[PDB]
Amino acid sequence: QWRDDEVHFNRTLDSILVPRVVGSRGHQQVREYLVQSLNGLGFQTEVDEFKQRVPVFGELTFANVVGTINPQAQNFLALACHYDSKYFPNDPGFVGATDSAVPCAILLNTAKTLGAYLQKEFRNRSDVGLMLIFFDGEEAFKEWTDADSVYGSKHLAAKLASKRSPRNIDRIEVLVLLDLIGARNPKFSSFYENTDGLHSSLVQIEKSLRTAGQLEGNNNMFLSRVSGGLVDDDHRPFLDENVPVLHLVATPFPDVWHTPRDNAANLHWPSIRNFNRVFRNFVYQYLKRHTSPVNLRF
Ligand SMILES: *[C@@H]1O[C@H](CO)[C@@H](O[C@@H]2O[C@H](CO)[C@@H](O)[C@H](O)[C@H]2NC(C)=O)[C@H](O)[C@H]1NC(C)=O
Ligand SMILES: COc1ccc(NC(=S)NCCCn2ccnc2)cc1OC
Ligand SMILES: [Zn+2]
Repeated sequence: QWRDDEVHFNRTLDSILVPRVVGSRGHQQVREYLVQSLNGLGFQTEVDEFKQRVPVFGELTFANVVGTINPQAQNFLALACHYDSKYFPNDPGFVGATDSAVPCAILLNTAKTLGAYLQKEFRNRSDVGLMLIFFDGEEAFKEWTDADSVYGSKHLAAKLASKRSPRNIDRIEVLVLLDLIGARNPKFSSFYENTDGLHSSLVQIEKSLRTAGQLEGNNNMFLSRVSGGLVDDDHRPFLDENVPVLHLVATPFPDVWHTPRDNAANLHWPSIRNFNRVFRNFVYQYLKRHTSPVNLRF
């Protein structure tokens, strides 16, 4: 029943798909664009801004952007991406199309396509709300290590853990983190036993949409298997606080990952479209079905 809005998606992606290393002009423009976009989609918007010294550049100002609908709800579904792009000395024009402009565009477009629900009937409840989290400073400035990585996520997890209104971080039922989406024929495996039921939901929704003739082409992206390895990402500081994670990161990685080829020209629209159809229904169904607190901390 939920229709595509590809005009919105495209125009959103165009607005984000600019060089946006933390501290750059493009990063500032994207931050402002995210905040404006969230406000216009009906979210209560907050920015978690902070300074931190990193390799190469010294002190930089980071800002996570968080939008919430039903901020006084008991629990939250949280959907996330990173909005910074990776600094490359020899590639100042790097735009990280899959990493993670498309992921961020997907979250905003999910909010757009379900707007008739999110901005109306969904507001009339106290059991669940929706959080969209745009992490800053996911990328290493010199070399990915536990230290040089995920600066925004580290800060936001600490912030959410340090507040009570139970701890704010504890009201997050699951962190659904989208990364490395946009390439052709992506494959998503379940990383964690505790969110396998949610993964199974994605699989079932994709099967159902295919049977209804609603998917483009012949690939299925949601695999019914547990992945044998893990991908380090923005959810690490949330694991550290026992938050359940559904990690929607394609493996294998896009061919273009961390190369000058991670651009608009190498995106695969039919895959993006299929992702959006499954994902928007997954989010709607999670919210629609919710009654009691979902407790996947096991
Ligand atoms: C959203 O953007 C994509 C990418 O530019 C558009 O897909 C292109 O559409 C034109 C017209 O059909 C084709 O000639 C190109 O081959 C497509 N390019 C790619 C990379 O797929 C799509 O049309 C846009 N959607 C809307 C609604 O404007
Ligand atoms: C080249 O293929 C891979 C390379 C590395 C890893 N493993 C990890 S733990 N990477 C951390 C990625 C952090 N990140 C996310 C977005 N931008 C940076 C897995 C790969 O294939 C499964
Ligand atoms: Zn990256």
